[PDB]
Amino acid sequence: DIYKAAVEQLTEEQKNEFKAAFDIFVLGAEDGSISTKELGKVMRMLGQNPTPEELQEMIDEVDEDGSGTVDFDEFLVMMVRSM
Amino acid sequence: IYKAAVEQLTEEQKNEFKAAFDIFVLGAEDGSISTKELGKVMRMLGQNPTPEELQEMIDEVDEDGSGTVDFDEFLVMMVRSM
Ligand SMILES: CN1CCN(CCCN2c3ccccc3Sc3ccc(C(F)(F)F)cc32)CC1
Ligand SMILES: CN1CCN(CCCN2c3ccccc3Sc3ccc(C(F)(F)F)cc32)CC1
Ligand SMILES: CN1CCN(CCCN2c3ccccc3Sc3ccc(C(F)(F)F)cc32)CC1
Ligand SMILES: CN1CCN(CCCN2c3ccccc3Sc3ccc(C(F)(F)F)cc32)CC1
Ligand SMILES: [Ca+2]
Ligand SMILES: [Ca+2]
Repeated sequence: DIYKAAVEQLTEEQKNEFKAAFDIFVLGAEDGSISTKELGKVMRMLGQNPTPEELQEMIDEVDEDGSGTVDFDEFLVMMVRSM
Repeated sequence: IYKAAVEQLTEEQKNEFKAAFDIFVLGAEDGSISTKELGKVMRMLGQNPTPEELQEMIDEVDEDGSGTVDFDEFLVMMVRSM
């Protein structure tokens, strides 16, 4: 619940910005959630080269429903975790 | 100030930001991020910054007054956004 705090401190504008980013990363996604596939595309689009294992790691750190995918709520937590 | 946070960054993190930097200037006139490239990157990530806001973002870290972001200033931009 340490990160749950920082997400509640985010303004509606900040959340709307992340939603716009989230919305573009899920294009193609079957269920409308970031899967390792989508995450890998965003990262590579940003010049990174992650492995399947590293991608599953990033997702697992915020996968609170155990879906193996990131939904917008878990995504806001991913951003806040950065720092 | 921020120069301290940049000195803390590992060589691996800098190389990661560098890889991002290199993709953001692909086609840059002077090999640096100008408002054109900065807006391009942000639009791609679903944002819609104004010309005035893009200039502010550059200026906040433009320590040489070129109106563009070189890699050194880019690492500040990454860090400064804390
Ligand atoms: C090998 N291993 C691969 C990944 N890197 C960290 C990448 C962090 N990251 C990042 C950093 C600099 C430039 C581009 C990117 S892409 C990216 C996208 C989302 C996230 C997100 F979701 F977290 F916010 C973090 C990152 C660490 C080492
Ligand atoms: C409090 N506030 C919380 C969020 N952080 C910014 C997180 C953004 N982010 C990130 C996080 C950790 C390490 C590297 C990166 S680069 C990066 C690249 C793309 C995205 C992408 F694609 F998602 F947009 C998000 C991020 C700033 C401070
Ligand atoms: C209207 N005005 C538009 C811009 N927003 C801030 C956007 C911050 N940002 C961001 C946040 C969520 C999703 C995508 C992006 S693109 C982006 C790229 C670089 C930076 C960087 F370099 F700064 F770290 C910050 C951002 C503030 C208000
Ligand atoms: C020390 N460490 C330095 C970097 N910051 C994270 C910067 C990530 N970032 C950012 C910063 C502020 C607000 C929003 C965002 S989203 C975002 C999108 C793209 C990039 C970009 F440019 F890479 F593509 C960088 C960022 C976390 C702490
Ligand atoms: Ca999930
Ligand atoms: Ca400059």
